[PDB]
Amino acid sequence: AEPGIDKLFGMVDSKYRLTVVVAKRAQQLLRHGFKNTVLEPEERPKMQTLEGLFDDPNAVTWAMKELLTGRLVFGENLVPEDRLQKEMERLYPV
Amino acid sequence: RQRDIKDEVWDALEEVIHGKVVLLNRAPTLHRLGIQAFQPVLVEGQSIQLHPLVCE
Amino acid sequence: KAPVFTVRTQGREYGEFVLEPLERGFGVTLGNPLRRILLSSIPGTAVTSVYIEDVLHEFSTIPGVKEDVVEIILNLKELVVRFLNPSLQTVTLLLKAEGPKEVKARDFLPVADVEIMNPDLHIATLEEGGRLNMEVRVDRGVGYVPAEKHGIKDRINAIPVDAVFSPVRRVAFQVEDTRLGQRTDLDKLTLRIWTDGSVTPLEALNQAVEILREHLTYFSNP
Amino acid sequence: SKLKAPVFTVRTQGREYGEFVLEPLERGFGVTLGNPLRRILLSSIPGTAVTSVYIEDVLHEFSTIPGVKEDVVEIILNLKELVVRFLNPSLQTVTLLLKAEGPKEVKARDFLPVADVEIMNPDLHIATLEEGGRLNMEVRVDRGVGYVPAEKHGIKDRINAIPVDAVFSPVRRVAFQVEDTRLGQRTDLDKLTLRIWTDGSVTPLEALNQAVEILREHLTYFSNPQ
Amino acid sequence: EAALRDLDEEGVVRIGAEVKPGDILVGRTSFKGESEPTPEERLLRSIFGEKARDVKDTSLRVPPGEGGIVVRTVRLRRGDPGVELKPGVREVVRVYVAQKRKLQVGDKLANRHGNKGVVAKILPVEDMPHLPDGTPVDVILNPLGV
Amino acid sequence: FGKRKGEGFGVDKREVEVLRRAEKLGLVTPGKTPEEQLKELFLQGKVVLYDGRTGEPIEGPIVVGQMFIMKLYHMVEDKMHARSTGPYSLITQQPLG
Amino acid sequence: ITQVRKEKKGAGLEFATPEEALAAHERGEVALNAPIKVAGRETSVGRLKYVFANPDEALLAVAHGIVDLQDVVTVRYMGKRLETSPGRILFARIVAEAVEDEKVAWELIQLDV
Amino acid sequence: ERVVRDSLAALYAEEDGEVAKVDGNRIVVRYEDGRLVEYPLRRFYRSNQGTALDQRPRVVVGQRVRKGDLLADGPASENGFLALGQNVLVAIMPFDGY
DNA sequence: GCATCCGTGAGTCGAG
Ligand SMILES: [Mg+2]
Repeated sequence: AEPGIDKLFGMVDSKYRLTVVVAKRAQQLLRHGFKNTVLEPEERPKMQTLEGLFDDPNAVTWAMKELLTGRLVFGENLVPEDRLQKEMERLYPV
Repeated sequence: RQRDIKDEVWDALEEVIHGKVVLLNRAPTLHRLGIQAFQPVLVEGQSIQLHPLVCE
Repeated sequence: KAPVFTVRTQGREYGEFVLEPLERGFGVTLGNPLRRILLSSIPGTAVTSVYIEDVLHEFSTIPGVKEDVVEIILNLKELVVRFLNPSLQTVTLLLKAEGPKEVKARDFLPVADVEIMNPDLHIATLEEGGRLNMEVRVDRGVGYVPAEKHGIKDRINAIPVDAVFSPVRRVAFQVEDTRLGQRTDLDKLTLRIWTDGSVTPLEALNQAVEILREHLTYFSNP
Repeated sequence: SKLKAPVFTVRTQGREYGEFVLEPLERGFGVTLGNPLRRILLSSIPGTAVTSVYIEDVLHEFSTIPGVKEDVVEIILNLKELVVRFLNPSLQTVTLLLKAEGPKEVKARDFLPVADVEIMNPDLHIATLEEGGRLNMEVRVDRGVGYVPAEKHGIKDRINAIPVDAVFSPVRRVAFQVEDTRLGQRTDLDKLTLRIWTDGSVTPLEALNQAVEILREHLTYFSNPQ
Repeated sequence: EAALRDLDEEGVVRIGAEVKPGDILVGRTSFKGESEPTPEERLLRSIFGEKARDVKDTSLRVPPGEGGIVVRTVRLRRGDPGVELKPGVREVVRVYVAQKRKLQVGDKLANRHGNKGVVAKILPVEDMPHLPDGTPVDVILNPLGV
Repeated sequence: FGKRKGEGFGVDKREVEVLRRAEKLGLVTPGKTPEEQLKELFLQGKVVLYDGRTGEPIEGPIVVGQMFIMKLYHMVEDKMHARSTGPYSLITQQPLG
Repeated sequence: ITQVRKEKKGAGLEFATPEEALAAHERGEVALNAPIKVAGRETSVGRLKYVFANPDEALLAVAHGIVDLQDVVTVRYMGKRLETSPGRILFARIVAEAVEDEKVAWELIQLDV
Repeated sequence: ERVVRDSLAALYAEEDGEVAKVDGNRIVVRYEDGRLVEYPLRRFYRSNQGTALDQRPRVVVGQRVRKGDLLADGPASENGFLALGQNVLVAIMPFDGY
């Protein structure tokens, strides 16, 4: 299973809303290069290589992990799309 | 060219699929459980390994 | 290459030990012997026989004490005793008390070089007028010897007890496949050891590996 | 109460077979010692095998030689059965030459003899030849461990050389008996007997010793915790 | 030359050569069609000074997951003794490639009684259940099948 | 078994345990000798079998014998396939089959 | 592993003293798992002969071949004195450790079947 | 046996005779008639299904053969008996869910 | 209201 899946389903009125939130967040992480993350250095998802532990490349894993913390806010009509995209491009340029 | 494939390629592939899942499907797909998602584990050899509990 | 040994420990009573990578198959080659050894040949101390004053046998019931003789001998089985004298092969512990009191392992009269690891181990509950006078024999041994197999008696009316020598309470091991570069067939050995606290999981392991190594020297001279 | 080092007996028939007794042993040590050795013996004992073959006038394994009854496939299958002992332990590779013809049945003994190399089964049939049939080949033999398929090693000394599957292990079979024993005071003691067959390139005994060394060496790995 | 190594003078892979996916079995050139070199192609071509060849590479290669040893070739050309090819066909080449197939995971086994199954695990001899005389079993069939 | 007896070996310690569990299964007649019982099992086509991993036996006696088995024409080598992108179809532009 | 033996050698003999039962057993009069009456109640030789302090001991006994997983016995688990096989104890443990909750684990399992 | 026979895979001797030559490629037999018959052998020939059809000599030079005796084995036959698989030592028991 | 005609359906994936 995915870690804390039960809690995640707990967080939402519809499992599909969970899925959407996770997907969108992952898109955000990818777009802004993970530098917009709400995770602290010790919470950063890791990945085993020959070299060593590097940041987990998988943005969805990240997204769900972030969601568990409660640092993230989700819902409908929070902010106009313009404002969101642009404020994020100001806060974390690409 | 298959002979031109170094091992670092494979190591990279392991990095590529990380966290990712793939869909497995058997026919006839009678109900929605005829397709299921699994995080894949790369294996040598040519056949797909399936978990015993999902066979039913 | 040279396999890497790794350790995770909880107190003196539990440990996990990982050894990887190993050539194909070697995971169980090492794992099984060590387990057999760890469950049999590791030196420890057990309660072999017990005498209760008034009591005449195992299934008798003590008046003024709640737990029947059986429950008592069981609690005894749970007694963890540590001989500080490397040459000490056995000891007798005496305990007497009475009245409204709950008897605990600390009530055993202090002896020579002897540690009671679990002083708080309950033995029996005694009520008003309830009397308990008993002597229990603790021997250094290995493995597990049922009562009827050692069959030791210091005195008549003593009841022999199943001897839980092994300080190792449990051993589980698991081998799983591991990849090192191009090699996908390698073995990773995980070994979990539960001790009663007298020895240490790491200690127990090392004693086991040692026993084995030494046993390998038997194929020396015809 | 503590047991003391047991008697170690050895019963050998030539270089092919051996029986190795150890008694007495604490209860259960029959298999505790018996098995890990059997495993190591069956798997990790170095030997020698034919890695590659070059037949004069043969381009690949699916060929057939005029004058010869056996197809190259069956010939390779026979060379697969060749057990060759290296006398000098510093020697890791040999190339045997065989040149034959006329109405004869070629055997392993028809290889041109090499120094520090003994063919344990010279009686081994290789190819049946006929009038005018010429069989001239170079078979490479290597020392190695376990089972390495032609696909893995891909060993060719020359352009038309045919890589061959190498079953290195010199050990043909391993059994171990665990029987009841006593010292009179103690019952339920067990005596252990390792019965070990070999191709002859190494000796049941040599095998055993190598096995033990492997095992102890492995016990070493438990040295440095982390 | 790495790519052409095992090809004889006429372009056909040499008998005995081991071929893997991607390898060329028979070299062949086709004439490039009406060419519309993109401006990018012109600037590039200009930068390197090389000229675009008349012919595309259409050579027959070994398909993915196929290959082996080249055991045979046949070559038929227009206008040589005894051979006539369908109209417009200049020549026809056939390469026979062989492979020695060992049993492997996924392969299918059966007996004459209707017991059929795929090989799921190839065990090293020392893990195989064995008789007291040390003879290991070859195959392990689950009784639940009966 | 005969050869074994002549070669100077008696019933293995483990064969005894398996024989125990066997007579618990009603497979052999109790009180009869170990050889007689092992034979009783052999007549039922069962043998004592040793787990190569542990060295310990299989708790029960097991059916072992020679079976004729064929390798059928269906091999993974032929059947394994995958595609990222590739040939599409004329009218539909959907991937070929 | 969770099945229990039923042996017919005992054949429901009644005893006044457990010691009598045990001696009988060792004489080969009565089988380890046989239903027998001692004192008043119906019991088995194995339960009396073998009484384990904790599950670890039962299983250590099984390891040494003193008993089999399917032999019925007496094990002290979670404060209560149970009559079951080491096997069933092992199952309950499997579940327990699997879900990392021992009390719930105990609730879920049906131990007596 | 009769199956290997009625399907022409194995090669047989026409009349009582004596084997003259034996090769991987061909078998020459001298019959009672005195006439010397040569039998070419199909070697590593591909079939519709891609399986190899080849025959191999089952006799030796100077061997006496009667009419109907086996001179060569088909694909998947052993000394004239139909050989589809192998005889393996099998144990019927579960094994770790594999 | 019933007989009878025509027209439309009748597993999936695979290989080939
Ligand atoms: Mg008892």
